[PDB]
Amino acid sequence: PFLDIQKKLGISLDRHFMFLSAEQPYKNAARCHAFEKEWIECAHGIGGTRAKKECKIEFDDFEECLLRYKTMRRMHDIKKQREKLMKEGKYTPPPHHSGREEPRP
Amino acid sequence: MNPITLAIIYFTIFLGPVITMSSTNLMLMWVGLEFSLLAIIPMLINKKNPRSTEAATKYFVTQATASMIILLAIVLNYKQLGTWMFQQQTNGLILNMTLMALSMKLGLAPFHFWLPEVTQGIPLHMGLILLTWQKIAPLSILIQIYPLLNSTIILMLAITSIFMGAWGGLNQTQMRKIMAYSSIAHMGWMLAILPYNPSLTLLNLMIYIILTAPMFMALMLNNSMTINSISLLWNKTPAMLTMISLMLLSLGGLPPLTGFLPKWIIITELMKNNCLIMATLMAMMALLNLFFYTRLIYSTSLTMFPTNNNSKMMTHQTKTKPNLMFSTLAIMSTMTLPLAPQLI
Amino acid sequence: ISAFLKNAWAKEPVLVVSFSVWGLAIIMPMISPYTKYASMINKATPYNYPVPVRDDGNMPDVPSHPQDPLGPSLDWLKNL
Amino acid sequence: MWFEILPGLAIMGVCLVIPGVSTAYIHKFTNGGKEKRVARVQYQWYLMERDRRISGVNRYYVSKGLEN
Amino acid sequence: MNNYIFVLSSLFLVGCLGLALKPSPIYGGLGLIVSGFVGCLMVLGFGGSFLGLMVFLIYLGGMLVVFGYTTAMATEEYPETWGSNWLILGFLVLGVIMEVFLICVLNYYDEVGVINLDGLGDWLMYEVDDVGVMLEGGIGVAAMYSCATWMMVVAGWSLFAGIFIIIEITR
Amino acid sequence: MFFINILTLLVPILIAMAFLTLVERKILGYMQLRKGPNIVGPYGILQPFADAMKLFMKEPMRPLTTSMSLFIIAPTLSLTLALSLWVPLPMPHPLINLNLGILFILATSSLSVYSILWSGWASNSKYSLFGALRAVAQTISYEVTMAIILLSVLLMNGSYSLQTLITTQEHMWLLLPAWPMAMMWFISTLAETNRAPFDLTEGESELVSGFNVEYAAGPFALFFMAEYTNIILMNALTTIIFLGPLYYINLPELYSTNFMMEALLLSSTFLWIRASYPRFRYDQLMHLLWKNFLPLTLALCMWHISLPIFTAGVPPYM
Amino acid sequence: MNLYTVIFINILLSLTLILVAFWLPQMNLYSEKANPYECGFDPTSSARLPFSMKFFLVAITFLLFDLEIALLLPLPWAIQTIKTSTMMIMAFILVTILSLGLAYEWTQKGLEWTE
Amino acid sequence: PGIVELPTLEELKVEEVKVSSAVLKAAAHHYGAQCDKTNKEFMLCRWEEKDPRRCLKEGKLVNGCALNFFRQIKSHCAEPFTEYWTCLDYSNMQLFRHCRQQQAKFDQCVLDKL
Amino acid sequence: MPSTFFNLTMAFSLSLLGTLMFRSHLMSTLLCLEGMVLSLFIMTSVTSLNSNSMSSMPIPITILVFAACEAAVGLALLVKVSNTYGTDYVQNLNLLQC
Repeated sequence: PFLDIQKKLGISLDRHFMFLSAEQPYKNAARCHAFEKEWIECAHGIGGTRAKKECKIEFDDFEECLLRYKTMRRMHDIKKQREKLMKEGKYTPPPHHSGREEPRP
Repeated sequence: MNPITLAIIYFTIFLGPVITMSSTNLMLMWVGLEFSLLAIIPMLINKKNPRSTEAATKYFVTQATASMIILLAIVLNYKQLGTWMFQQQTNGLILNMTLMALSMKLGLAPFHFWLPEVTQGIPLHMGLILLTWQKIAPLSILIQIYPLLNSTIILMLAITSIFMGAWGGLNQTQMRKIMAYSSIAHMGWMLAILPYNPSLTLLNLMIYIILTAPMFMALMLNNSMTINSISLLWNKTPAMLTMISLMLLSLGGLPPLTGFLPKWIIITELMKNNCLIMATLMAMMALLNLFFYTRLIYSTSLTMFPTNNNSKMMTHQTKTKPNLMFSTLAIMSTMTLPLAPQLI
Repeated sequence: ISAFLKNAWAKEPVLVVSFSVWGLAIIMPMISPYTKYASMINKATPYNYPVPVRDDGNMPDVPSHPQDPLGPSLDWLKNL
Repeated sequence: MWFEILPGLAIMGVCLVIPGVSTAYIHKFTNGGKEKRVARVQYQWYLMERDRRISGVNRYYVSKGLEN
Repeated sequence: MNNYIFVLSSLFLVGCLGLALKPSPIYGGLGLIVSGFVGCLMVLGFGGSFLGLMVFLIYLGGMLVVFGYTTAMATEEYPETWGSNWLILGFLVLGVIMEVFLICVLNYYDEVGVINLDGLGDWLMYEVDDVGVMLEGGIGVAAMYSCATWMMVVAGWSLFAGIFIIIEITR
Repeated sequence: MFFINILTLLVPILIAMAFLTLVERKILGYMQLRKGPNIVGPYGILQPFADAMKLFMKEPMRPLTTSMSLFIIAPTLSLTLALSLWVPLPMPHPLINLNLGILFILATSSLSVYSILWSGWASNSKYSLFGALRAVAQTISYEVTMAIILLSVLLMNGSYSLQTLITTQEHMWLLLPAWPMAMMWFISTLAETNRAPFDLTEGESELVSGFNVEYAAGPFALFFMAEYTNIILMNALTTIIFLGPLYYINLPELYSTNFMMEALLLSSTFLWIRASYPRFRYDQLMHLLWKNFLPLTLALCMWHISLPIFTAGVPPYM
Repeated sequence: MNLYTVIFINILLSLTLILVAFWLPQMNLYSEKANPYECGFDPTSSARLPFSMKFFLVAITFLLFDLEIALLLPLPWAIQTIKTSTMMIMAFILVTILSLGLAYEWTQKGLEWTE
Repeated sequence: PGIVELPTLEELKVEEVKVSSAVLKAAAHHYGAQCDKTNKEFMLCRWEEKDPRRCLKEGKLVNGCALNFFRQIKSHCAEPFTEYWTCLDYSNMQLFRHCRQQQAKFDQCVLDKL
Repeated sequence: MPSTFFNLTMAFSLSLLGTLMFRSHLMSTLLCLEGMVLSLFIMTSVTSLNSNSMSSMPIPITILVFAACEAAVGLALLVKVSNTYGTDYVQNLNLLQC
């Protein structure tokens, strides 16, 4: 920060709930805990300009966990192809996806 | 105002920015800005006249929107990255919206239309705080995120602030608006360099404060708010013309006074990055910033105006108002250039 | 001041009760011995799974089973 | 006389008693000899979804026991 | 019931749009109330009860004061409903139509990534904890009393000092 | 079968409203040394139906100065909220089991205010607006105390669920721990519902039937039955919270019966109070309910925060 | 959907009831019955004019106290934490601060109305 | 880029408990003492190794120990346990407190035997 | 979720457009500010419930607190404006230019 009075005195008024992997009230993990932890543990000691390209894989995995865009694309593609095939009459959905399965437990 | 209320309000004014500095969460940052907002309005509206009501309404309504825009930027960052800090690999639109709202908070052009109005609508104090202390936390936001700002609108806004402050102060007979347009121009000089060694932004800020505070005191000593009122100063308190002159000529940056150091070193660090013609334009409109200061100091120190018959009563009585800090701040301005390497 | 409070118990007894109850709420936690069992009871509640631990071979005080002698005996909560 | 108010009070009381016993018996009738399950936390909902998928019929209130 | 959340969001957009057209503060407060209701409903749809209930309560208690004020200050002889102005009615119709056309446009230039009409309702809750207890909203807010006690003091100071500010502005 | 449950919850509540009107008139009569209705039925058990039918045969008033939309919509909202408030009520097993029932009640009532407050504005007239602003003042007065009272009371229950109070009161009532909170809750239920001495919105001698002076027919009837439904609701809330009846898991109809008894007692108490006292002033109500009730309310909230701790009586989260 | 259903049922009851109230009876409309009451005589002006409110400060502080309620209301969950001292002190501070503000307003005659 | 590995259907085909939740809440306190070793091994693997695919067999041992447990309860103390869980399943939150007398029968049976 | 976040951001933008583009009254501007607050609240709350970040859930209550204080002082300024001019209009506030 501008005036690191917290680091001066060792207190944490606000710098302990800065992100997701940070002390949820009872120990319930937020989603992308692992991804954010890994990104942050890569980007430590480094600052900025070097972390933005030496810790890019981990940030990209985090971004896909949180915003989760490529899985939307993947399922949308699978669904679109399925609808095309069912319209053409090529695909035949099974019982365990039409609503008739043997429940496991 | 009773003392409990003054304690509360001034504590809140002091704690707004202090929360803004000593906070890594952008949301407590926003909280500090809102304390600065809330606590200013009582003392803006203290004298209870239409001018004060208008000033307070304009201030409030302009700052609330900027606050909401900053909160939007913060919430969009939280959605994007799941954190409360503007990292790298944020969206330039988020960062630019933050910059726009912060410029609306400061008073930069083309968001400058409210500052001279509000400043005229309020006493000399509450112009000092508004122009000096309220500028410090909004600047702290930018200083904390300087390698993330786009270096283009940061400079267009600075250039607009320079030009418009110069042109507006060219024709203002009211002093409370001259100070406002000076604020606009100096915030322009700051914001231009803020992506380039932001230590110089704080340098210009400190120099600007040290120049404006004693100037406001000078206006306070006789409640001067006009060229014609400051011109009746060779009779009332004529021992102040020396310092007023040197302070105005430091504000409009002339070399032997320390108010040229920020512009000089800013031009240096801007030519170190091939930002040449922008610095040329800025340096050439700072001259027009100097012109109306020169007109003013003609009017008050070099070409003594007519006075009145009733101004002899002021000579009969005595005064106590100079707070002993006017001297220190006026002399540490105007005479501290040879100590500039210790300032940088 | 005793006379002042005597007057205030007749005129405006609602604020007297209020200040009395405020001071009592602040002072009585300092007095009781039962005040400390509250945090202990809130701690005893197992909302989340007690995750087992690897036997390093150097965990004597840690039990090998639920109903072993070791660990915090919650019999202070019984017959409190 | 004051006992001429008891008719209206009696209709009022017979009408205020029905919303409770009616809800209780409707619950027992649909869910079957059982109070309607409260699911205030996700764990109870998990238990009920489980018991649904155990049944063979999509009903959480058959209570398969030690015949399995 | 898969388009539930999209309908709620669209209704909220329309409430805030009719707000932004600015009829008298009576109908503006009506819009605030309806939009806060819708906000509560979607905050519940995403698994949050307390926050929605509190938006509802706060905005109701606020629009009460807005009614009390606007009867005194922001009142006219003819309070200018949405229908009062043909131009406002036209911009309202045009805004509905424009947002519909915009949604149908961005559902084309990007198959998915900003809006998914095709898969709608499939991406709401994102990894629920199927087995859980002591997990609702309210624990996180009650952390204002433990592990986030600076939010509590700073908020309390805002309210406290706001009282003094009120008295001074009004005096 | 859920719709049959809706019936068994909704139609008897409406008959209860209708006969509460009769009970009000007759009790006020006998307190006033007269016999109320005893003509139209045997002992006047048809006057409510007569009133309803006659009100729905009268021509409604659509004035010229009015805002017809809010005008027609406000009684709708009034009855809808009065009738949705009965939904989570555990008597003992509710129709809709919510985890934040008391917040549902609070928000629903704070929205029920807007019926009065929009009908009064829409009905463009003077006494109408007077009633509206008096409603604003009334709500400003009572809402804070209602919430903090209810907080302090449930601070020994452990949750906002209404059904947990039954187990909180398995061996005792919450009236002996909190009789002061119960007093203030009762009088805030009396300020809510616009019931005498805190009527101040249809104050026939101050205003000429505020917020209903322009309403004639079934709309006015809707406002009427909304009021007389909220009365029974608030008595049901007081007797679920403080006067906790006996659950007895095998005998739940016992809970329902004792609930009936206590609710009738407290409603008859409302009518009694109408008959006995004069009306407050809507500024005196503020002075009362800020300068007497809110100090003691905050003090007792402090007390009820301390009390789970220094007694080791922190309740459970389910 | 149970709750949605209950509310729709109540809604439709109210609307069917209003439909009956309007389209069942007879109508004889004319301008002298559809104009505002004002007790036999005619109004001297419109009701859509300023009604000076004399408890506005009380309204605003009611808003702030509503926020105080919103801050106090998480306590039933705050009590099942392990600390039970920080929450105690912080709730004490919040309530005491609110009471101090109420006392300042009271003494400064903010709860009194603007005559 | 990298394919996800997953087990086959027959790497999950398992003899399931097929047993309800009140029947199970009743015997919870005995299933926590008996069949604790396997359960705690499965927990340690499931939390030490953050992959389900790396612990299927410990889950299968968990299911096996539970089946053995209820087989003991069936061959011994089936009627009192039946009464216990039947009375427990009546409630809406499945409260032990309302059935405190059938606990006695079940516990005395399962104590005098085993 | 992306759909509703888009819609909520567009709602914020509409309320911002509103409070920028003035009309005669000021109360409407304050209401537009309240609408912006509400949309920001819902965005924060939905992000927190999605991510299951119960540590950030104290943020929206703070938003409501400070926004309501903002509304309070705005309404007090409105009281002063009416006491001066009488009619709430923002066109009468045109004497600081001179």
